[PDB]
Amino acid sequence: SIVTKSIVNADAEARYLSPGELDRIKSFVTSGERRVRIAETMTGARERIIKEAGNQLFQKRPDVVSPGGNAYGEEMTATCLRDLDYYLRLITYGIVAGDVTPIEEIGVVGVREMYKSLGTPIEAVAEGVRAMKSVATSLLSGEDAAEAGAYFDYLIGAMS
Amino acid sequence: SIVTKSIVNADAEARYLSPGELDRIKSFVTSGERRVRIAETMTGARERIIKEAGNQLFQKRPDVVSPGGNAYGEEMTATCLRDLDYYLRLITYGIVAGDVTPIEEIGVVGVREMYKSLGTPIEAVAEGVRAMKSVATSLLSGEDAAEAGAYFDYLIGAMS
Amino acid sequence: MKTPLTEAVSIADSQGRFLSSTEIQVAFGRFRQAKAGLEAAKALTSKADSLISGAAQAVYNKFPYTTQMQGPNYAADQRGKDKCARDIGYYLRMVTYCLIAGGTGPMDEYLIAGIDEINRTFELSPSWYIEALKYIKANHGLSGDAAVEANSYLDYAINALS
Amino acid sequence: MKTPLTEAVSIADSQGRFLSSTEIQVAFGRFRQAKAGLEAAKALTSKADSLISGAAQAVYNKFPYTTQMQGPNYAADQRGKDKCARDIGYYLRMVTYCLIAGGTGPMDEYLIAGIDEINRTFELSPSWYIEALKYIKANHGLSGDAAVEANSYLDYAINALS
Amino acid sequence: MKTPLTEAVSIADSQGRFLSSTEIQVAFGRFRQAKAGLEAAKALTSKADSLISGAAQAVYNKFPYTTQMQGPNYAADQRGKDKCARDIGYYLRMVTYCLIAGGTGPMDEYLIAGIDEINRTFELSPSWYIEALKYIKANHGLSGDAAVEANSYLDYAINALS
Amino acid sequence: MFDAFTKVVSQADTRGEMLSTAQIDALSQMVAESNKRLDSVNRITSNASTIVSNAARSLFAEQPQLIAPGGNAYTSRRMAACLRDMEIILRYVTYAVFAGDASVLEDRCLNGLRETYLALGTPGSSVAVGVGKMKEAALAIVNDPAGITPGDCSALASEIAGYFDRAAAAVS
Amino acid sequence: MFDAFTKVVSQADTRGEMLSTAQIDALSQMVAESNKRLDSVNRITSNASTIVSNAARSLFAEQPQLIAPGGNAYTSRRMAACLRDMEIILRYVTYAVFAGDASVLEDRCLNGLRETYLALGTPGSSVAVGVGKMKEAALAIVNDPAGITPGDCSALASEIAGYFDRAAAAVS
Amino acid sequence: MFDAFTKVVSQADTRGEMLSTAQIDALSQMVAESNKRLDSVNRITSNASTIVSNAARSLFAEQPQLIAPGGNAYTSRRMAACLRDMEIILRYVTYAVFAGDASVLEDRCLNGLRETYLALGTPGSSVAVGVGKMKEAALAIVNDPAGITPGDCSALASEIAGYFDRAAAAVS
Amino acid sequence: MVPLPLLSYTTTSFNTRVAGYEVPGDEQPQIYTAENMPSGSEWDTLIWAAYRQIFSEHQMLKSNRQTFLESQLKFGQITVRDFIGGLATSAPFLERNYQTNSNYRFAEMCVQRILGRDVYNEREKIAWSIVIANKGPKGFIEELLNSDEYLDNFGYDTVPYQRRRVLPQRNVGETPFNLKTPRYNEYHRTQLGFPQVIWQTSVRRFVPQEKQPKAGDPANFLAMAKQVSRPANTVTRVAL
Ligand SMILES: *[C@H](C)[C@H]1/C(=C/c2[nH]c(/C=C3N=C(/C=C4\NC(=O)C(CC)=C4C)C(C)=C\3CCC(=O)O)c(CCC(=O)O)c2C)NC(=O)[C@@H]1C
Ligand SMILES: *[C@H](C)[C@H]1/C(=C/c2[nH]c(/C=C3N=C(/C=C4\NC(=O)C(CC)=C4C)C(C)=C\3CCC(=O)O)c(CCC(=O)O)c2C)NC(=O)[C@@H]1C
Ligand SMILES: *[C@H](C)[C@H]1/C(=C/c2[nH]c(/C=C3N=C(/C=C4\NC(=O)C(CC)=C4C)C(C)=C\3CCC(=O)O)c(CCC(=O)O)c2C)NC(=O)[C@@H]1C
Ligand SMILES: *[C@H](C)[C@H]1/C(=C/c2[nH]c(/C=C3N=C(/C=C4\NC(=O)C(CC)=C4C)C(C)=C\3CCC(=O)O)c(CCC(=O)O)c2C)NC(=O)[C@@H]1C
Ligand SMILES: *[C@H](C)[C@H]1/C(=C/c2[nH]c(/C=C3N=C(/C=C4\NC(=O)C(CC)=C4C)C(C)=C\3CCC(=O)O)c(CCC(=O)O)c2C)NC(=O)[C@@H]1C
Ligand SMILES: CCC1=C(C)/C(=C/C2=NC(=C\c3[nH]c(/C=C4\NC(=O)[C@H](C)[C@H]4CC)c(C)c3CCC(=O)O)/C(CCC(=O)O)=C2C)NC1=O
Ligand SMILES: CCC1=C(C)/C(=C/C2=NC(=C\c3[nH]c(/C=C4\NC(=O)[C@H](C)[C@H]4CC)c(C)c3CCC(=O)O)/C(CCC(=O)O)=C2C)NC1=O
Ligand SMILES: CCC1=C(C)/C(=C/C2=NC(=C\c3[nH]c(/C=C4\NC(=O)[C@H](C)[C@H]4CC)c(C)c3CCC(=O)O)/C(CCC(=O)O)=C2C)NC1=O
Ligand SMILES: CCC1=C(C)/C(=C/C2=NC(=C\c3[nH]c(/C=C4\NC(=O)[C@H](C)[C@H]4CC)c(C)c3CCC(=O)O)/C(CCC(=O)O)=C2C)NC1=O
Ligand SMILES: CCC1=C(C)/C(=C/C2=NC(=C\c3[nH]c(/C=C4\NC(=O)[C@H](C)[C@H]4CC)c(C)c3CCC(=O)O)/C(CCC(=O)O)=C2C)NC1=O
Repeated sequence: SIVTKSIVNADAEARYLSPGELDRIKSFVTSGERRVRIAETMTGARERIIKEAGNQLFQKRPDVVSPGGNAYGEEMTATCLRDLDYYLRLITYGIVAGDVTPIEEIGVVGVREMYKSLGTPIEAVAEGVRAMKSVATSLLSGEDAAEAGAYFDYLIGAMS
Repeated sequence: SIVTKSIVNADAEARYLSPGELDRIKSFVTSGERRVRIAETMTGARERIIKEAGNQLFQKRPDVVSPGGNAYGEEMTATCLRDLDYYLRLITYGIVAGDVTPIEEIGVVGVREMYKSLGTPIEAVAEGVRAMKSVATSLLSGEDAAEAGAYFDYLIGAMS
Repeated sequence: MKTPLTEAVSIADSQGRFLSSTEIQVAFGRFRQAKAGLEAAKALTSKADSLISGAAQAVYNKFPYTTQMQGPNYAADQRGKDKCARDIGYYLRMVTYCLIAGGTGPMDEYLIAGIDEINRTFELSPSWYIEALKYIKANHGLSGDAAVEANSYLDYAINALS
Repeated sequence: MKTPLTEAVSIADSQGRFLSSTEIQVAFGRFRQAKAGLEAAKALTSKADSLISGAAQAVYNKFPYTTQMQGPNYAADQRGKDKCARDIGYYLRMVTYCLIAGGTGPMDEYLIAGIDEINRTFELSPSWYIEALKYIKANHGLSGDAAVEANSYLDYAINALS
Repeated sequence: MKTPLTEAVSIADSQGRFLSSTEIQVAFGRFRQAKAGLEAAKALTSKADSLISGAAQAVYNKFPYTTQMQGPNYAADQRGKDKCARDIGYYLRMVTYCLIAGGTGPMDEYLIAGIDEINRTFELSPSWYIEALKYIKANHGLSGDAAVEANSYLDYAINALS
Repeated sequence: MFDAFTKVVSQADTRGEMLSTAQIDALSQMVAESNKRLDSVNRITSNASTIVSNAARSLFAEQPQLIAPGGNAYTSRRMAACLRDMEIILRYVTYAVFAGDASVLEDRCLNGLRETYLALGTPGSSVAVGVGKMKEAALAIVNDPAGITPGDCSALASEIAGYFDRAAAAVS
Repeated sequence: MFDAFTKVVSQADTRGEMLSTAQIDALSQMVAESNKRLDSVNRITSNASTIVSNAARSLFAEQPQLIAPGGNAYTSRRMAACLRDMEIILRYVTYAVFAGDASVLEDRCLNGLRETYLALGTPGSSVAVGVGKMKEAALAIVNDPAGITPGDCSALASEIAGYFDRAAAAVS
Repeated sequence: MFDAFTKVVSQADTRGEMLSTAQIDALSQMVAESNKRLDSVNRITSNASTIVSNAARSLFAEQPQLIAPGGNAYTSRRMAACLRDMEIILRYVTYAVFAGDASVLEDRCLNGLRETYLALGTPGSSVAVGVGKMKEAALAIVNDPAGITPGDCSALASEIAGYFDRAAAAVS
Repeated sequence: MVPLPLLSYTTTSFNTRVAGYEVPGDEQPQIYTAENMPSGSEWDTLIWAAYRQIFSEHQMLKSNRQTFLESQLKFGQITVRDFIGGLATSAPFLERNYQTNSNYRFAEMCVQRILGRDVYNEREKIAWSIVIANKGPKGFIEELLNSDEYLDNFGYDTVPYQRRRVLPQRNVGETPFNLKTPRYNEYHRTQLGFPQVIWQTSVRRFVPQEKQPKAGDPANFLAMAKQVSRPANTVTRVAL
């Protein structure tokens, strides 16, 4: 969360919480009611966004659908669609968390090793989540979509 | 098994193994080729056993179909056969071990509370394994129904 | 469910008014009816099984072809006789229900409302049920005004059949 | 009177529009139908009397009780046989009328619309007429597409009966 | 979507009955129509671009004022000609769609239903489209019964226009 | 829409058997006390306008916020609708104690009127208190003797107070 | 409410171009086999009352709880409504295989009747099994060539079983 | 369905007192400027067909995807329905600025048409931009002087732009 | 007694309130009118359509048939409107549809069947429910058949139908009212007590997390075969 980093960076110098750090915690909890209402609406529209963003990958990068590519056939593209269900579920974890360290524990911190080991193109994974933001911005009002859209764009440069 | 009941009865006197008792391990191994042929034949029609024997249970016990009893709809009767699939898994676990101690440590040792606290009576599950008993003899031969039927009535004795 | 108190409430509700002396006249009349009708329904409950078997035997007697020809609509096999005498007992139970309820409502809601299309789809002649109801109304063995209104309900079932 | 040209005019009238190519497609199809159907109706007109007697004899054969029991609904006496074979000829004449008209309209207006309540009031089993229509559709002796649509009309009468 | 099979299903559904021989007459007629109409639609697909340009040039020829006066409704500039020939190709594509569908349904749902208010709001004379459809029905170059029913669809569009 | 007799008939049909004897003795006692039940009903019915006027006045003496401007029953039209709602509730109570079953009272009022009073902004508390006061006055009007032969009025006080409490709780 | 031809027309209009040639060869083969589609449709239609009576006959032999008192199809009125529901489903199957598209079957039954059977308390499982048995009997009645020229009904057994499985799954 | 005067009357009745003096001076100034409100309303009304045609003219120049095949306003019938929807919105704007209250515009369009455009698949963004452009052109047509005595129309440009922005935001 | 006016309610956006610039097609409801002097068979189709509209298909039983109302209609003694009023006030309709519903749901059902449209909002159901309570179900049906909305759309001689169910560009319209509003809701279903979700269709532990349906996004697979040419040949590209 946001207090998870703010404890630890205040911990390792044996300091208490300095009031430059508390005011972003006090700003976080008044913004907590907004980010819950963000994090329902992505999960309320969860079924309609997983086949929409996956269809948006398949026109811009159809090479992975093609035989010889990794996501070939209906069965391998079925597990190359959940694979995307986690990365929507992880982003709506971090939206209600305030910070991005739930995604840094589950999503990214070994993903350059395993997608090298699985043979899937990691750049096309970031093309899907870049498509997944642009459909997720359509459902939400823009002043809340600017909040959630930074959590998407964290992950875009994280994969590539 | 015989062997893990052989050794745990030899630690209770802290001696070696009795040589007449070593023949019941040697009789356990040489009579093992026909025992695992029973177990795959129950496994090969485990849905054909269950979808038949479930139907003759409900004509015998109409309380669990007419509303007012314990398990109903699709939402609990599928869980009711989820119990009977576990017990059928225990018998084919018990046949390859030769004894009932895989059924003892897994599936009968706490049965008189986990249905007693869960609202359902005991004796209809004891009528369910009897429903499973009649269709287990009919798939097998004469002597194979005698050995495999010797594990079904152990389930009746611990429950009811 | 055409029972007298229910239809009195329906009249007073559709008129939009309170209850008047008319519904109380309906009520002392209904209690007068029920004061014998409940005991007559108990007596029919007592004689029910023998009446059902006698009606089934009279139906097999007047229509002997139904016992002979092969056909799932006919009671040649045993399951036809089980289902057959089951619907005999159905008719008798609806007669007792209308005797308790005080109106033709229960038979009208449980039997009459679809019986024509059922006998059309299933190749059941309604004359079989007419013969059975005639045997029941001959052999129920009641007496007096209870017997007359029991015969009224059975004749109503007959007229609804054919 | 559900005949194709009549219902095409009804469609164009209820829509409030002129005739389109749809009704002309209906028309070249209807003329294609009538080009064999009129000769098939003439052939049924030729074989009609023997078909009526054969259907009546098959009905007496499958249901022998109707010749035996006394009853004005049954054809035990001679007037029952006259009236009976009269309604056999009625059914066959309606089949020929629907063959000429090109639709199920004439049987739907002359036979079907009240047949259920008539058989209910008169204690006539419709299975007798089903047996007779089955004998007619077995023994009409036509061939080809005319035979298939003749069997279509007779099967329609059977499904309307039971 | 007034196509013959769709409207046959609508008739049988609104009547509440099964399909009869009437709809099968409609069907053998519809297949008779489509057996030439599909090839005629392919031939119109082949000649489509030259027909569109010829219709646009004939429309500019008969109404020369539209090329001259400044106005966004008139095709004086180039964007008027692009949009103009686009709706020429729209009309021709709807003609081919009705040739495939076998009824006036596609033009009735895609063109006709709002064309009057659109030409009212946009200051488009429908006589321009009448001239273009007349040039198309003169110059489509088909022959026989396919040509007659193609002219039928185009004349239907003309009568729907004015 | 059920009687007492149709209730026993539906229960006996759901059982699938004939009516048992003890239910028939219960229905015989019901047929003996059904007139009982309904003389009681008739003296309840004859004073209905006095009952609703005394209930409303007692209520509007008790909660003057409803009469106050901006109150829910303040406007003359709304106040007439208020008295109409109360009279309707009393009428369906009299119907339910006529037929001897609460299913008519349930069917005609209860399932919808709670949501109606929520959607209207009607306070359910005041009309609940008004139905309670109307029921108390109704039993008080029914129970007194004035030229009528002595009878076992009691239980039927039980049933009438049951119907009124069911109405007041379904209103909420 | 779509044909085969109107389906190709709507797809070609959404594409915005003319109809491609391979779709026209497909529609030519459809026009060649559309009568073939039809022969099964007419022999399916002529035996419809026998189909629904045999389907209910096997279903109520199979699940006697529906005939049992308290069952959903127990009452004579409800049993007639049951046969009416089945006959309606068979009729819309015949309509969909007439027009050659499942959109009529979707439009007329599917989207509402699942919620209808939930709200009514109708068990969707029994009517699903009944539609499955009715469809099995319908293909079994259609596939037998009695007094019919020798042809190929392969793909149309495919299509009819598709329509019946769509109906049975939309019922659930 | 409220006026300005009925709005003050409903507020004064919810207060429960008479109308205060400052509200009466405000309503006197409203009665002085109500003609001012509406001569412009008349110059807004007289050019309505030009307004909706120029609005659709700029909108379909701006978003050619709607005119493109497969677009929401592509079909001739749908395009006529599009112009009808726009003309309806302009008419209810003129009604609301006639009565001087936004409650008529709310009542007649707003609460349902957002859900209607969601259910239809209509893009709310394009019609929102079209109502915004139509409102900009409407104030631009209203504000110019061509033979009319000069006056300060500052609060009525304020009110008309308020009504148009309320319509565009309720559409979304 | 001063007549209490109908309670005011707000209108919603519906397809029936706008002008339809539509060409007649297969989705248009068949209009059954008595104005065209119907043949003896057309009278039976009109009567059948009126029963289907007011009762639903499942309630077209021989026992529910109003033979006296049908003979009055066929003789021209009553209008099609009066026939619809007679059906909606009939004993079988009140027993099956009025007694099994609340006044709110009965009002919604009558608006859908008689006016051929949906209810605008919950407040319209409340506004009609008080008419049912004050005048009974008969006086409510008469007030609905006397509405300007009924007269303007159907007159005296037309059988009511579901108005504008399908839009001309959509293969899927609104749900038919007979499927949307069945005879009774969940509330009366719970009062009747019993349904026996008799039989299963088992399977042994097999799901947890899979979105199987690729369905629509695929597929292209046009494919291509690629040739070979020299690397040295400036194909690679040299800026400057
Ligand atoms: C079915 C023949 C009988 C029956 C079954 C029933 N069970 C439940 C709930 C549970 N059943 C189990 C059963 C087992 N758990 C085990 O660990 C083992 C050994 C491996 C067995 C055999 C358990 C744990 C539960 C709790 C739920 C779960 O599995 O997660 C129900 C539902 C009860 C409810 O109220 O929901 C039913 C109906 N009951 C009967 O009536 C039949 C006699
Ligand atoms: C050249 C043929 C003549 C001409 C045409 C013209 N039309 C428009 C504008 C529109 N035309 C349509 C017509 C259709 N749209 C459809 O979807 C279909 C069926 C598939 C038809 C027939 C519509 C809806 C418009 C308005 C859309 C738009 O404005 O682009 C123009 C452009 C003029 C304009 O701004 O409105 C032109 C030039 N005009 C001529 O001068 C020729 C005689
Ligand atoms: C027998 C297969 C199963 C069954 C049937 C059943 N259905 C009903 C009641 C209704 N069924 C419908 C269904 C439709 N109406 C339509 O208009 C259409 C499409 C055109 C369909 C599919 C509706 C609306 C009702 C309620 C209104 C009515 O008259 O019929 C019942 C009766 C329920 C009742 O209480 O009357 C029955 C018995 N139910 C079963 O038990 C079988 C599983
Ligand atoms: C299908 C399960 C079986 C089958 C059918 C089959 N039919 C044909 C051809 C024709 N069938 C008809 C039938 C009719 N035409 C009509 O107008 C009517 C009245 C409504 C009927 C009943 C006709 C006329 C044809 C073609 C023309 C003709 O026969 O004169 C074929 C082959 C030809 C074709 O594809 O149409 C087949 C195969 N054959 C089987 O083996 C199946 C078991
Ligand atoms: C053009 C600005 C945008 C657009 C318009 C559009 N609307 C429709 C269809 C409907 N619009 C309504 C809206 C109303 N109906 C009302 O009664 C009122 C208030 C009094 C409003 C605001 C309704 C009910 C419909 C559907 C029924 C109908 O005939 O019109 C369409 C057509 C959709 C169709 O499939 O026919 C269009 C094109 N859509 C756009 O593309 C622009 C963004
Ligand atoms: C409670 C009111 C009620 C009635 C009346 C009722 C009748 C009824 N009788 C039926 C069948 C039957 N009805 C009969 C009856 C007879 N056939 C004969 O030959 C004899 C003359 C007569 C014996 C009385 C038989 C044998 C069947 C089974 C035939 C069948 O498959 O449909 C069926 C079809 C159900 C089934 O197939 O099992 C119904 C619904 N159901 C009801 O719920
Ligand atoms: C044009 C279409 C048409 C049909 C179908 C028709 C049938 C018809 N058959 C009738 C009687 C009859 N129907 C039958 C028929 C039979 N009974 C049997 O036993 C045989 C199995 C079968 C011989 C086919 C008989 C014998 C009567 C006279 C019985 C009677 O008094 O009602 C009656 C009553 C009239 C009367 O009593 O004379 C009608 C209306 N009428 C029509 O106008
Ligand atoms: C047959 C069963 C039935 C019931 C129960 C029913 C209630 C009902 N009460 C209503 C209004 C009302 N009901 C009340 C009653 C009250 N509000 C209060 O302040 C008090 C707490 C309470 C007096 C006891 C009032 C004041 C209104 C008027 C609301 C309004 O007109 O704005 C309305 C709105 C439409 C209208 O009256 O004219 C309905 C539908 N309608 C029915 O058809
Ligand atoms: C609709 C017109 C009408 C009325 C009004 C009516 C009333 C009525 N009440 C009766 C009895 C009675 N009514 C009561 C009522 C009561 N006794 C008490 O002490 C209680 C306080 C009170 C009930 C709250 C009693 C106790 C009887 C005794 C007889 C019986 O059980 O019916 C009887 C029996 C027959 C008779 O009295 O001649 C009649 C007539 N009958 C009618 O036809
Ligand atoms: C229903 C038929 C009808 C109309 C149309 C009408 C209009 C009208 N507008 C007037 C005034 C006026 N109208 C305006 C309007 C404006 N000035 C601006 O600069 C703004 C841009 C614009 C408002 C947006 C102004 C400023 C006046 C000055 C006089 C006054 O306050 O009424 C007057 C005063 C009397 C007169 O002019 O003879 C008339 C008659 N009177 C009628 O009986």
